[PDB]
Amino acid sequence: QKGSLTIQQVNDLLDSIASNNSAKRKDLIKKSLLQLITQSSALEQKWLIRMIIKDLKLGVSQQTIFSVFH
DNA sequence: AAACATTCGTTCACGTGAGTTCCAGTACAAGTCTGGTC
Repeated sequence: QKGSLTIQQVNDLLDSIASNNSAKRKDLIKKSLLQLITQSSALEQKWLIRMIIKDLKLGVSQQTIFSVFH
């Protein structure tokens, strides 16, 4: 029900997965995905899946997000 | 002295133009779904 992974750890795992895909290492990417699954909740894993697919369906335009940021 | 008109004077109903609120329709930007090839 409660996860324990921080944003920095998630970003590091995602970068490791990207390098693994570029490095032709299936075992390492599988291990990273297993760690992500075992150290996250249902909602966290759903959001991770959405981010991986690169389709969040937030409903807020990119320009609105950028304007809010600056 | 009585009747008519006239007049006339009024006032009420109806019609037209300008300001305000609301909503339908249109233009533009972005998200989202989908097509094929190497």
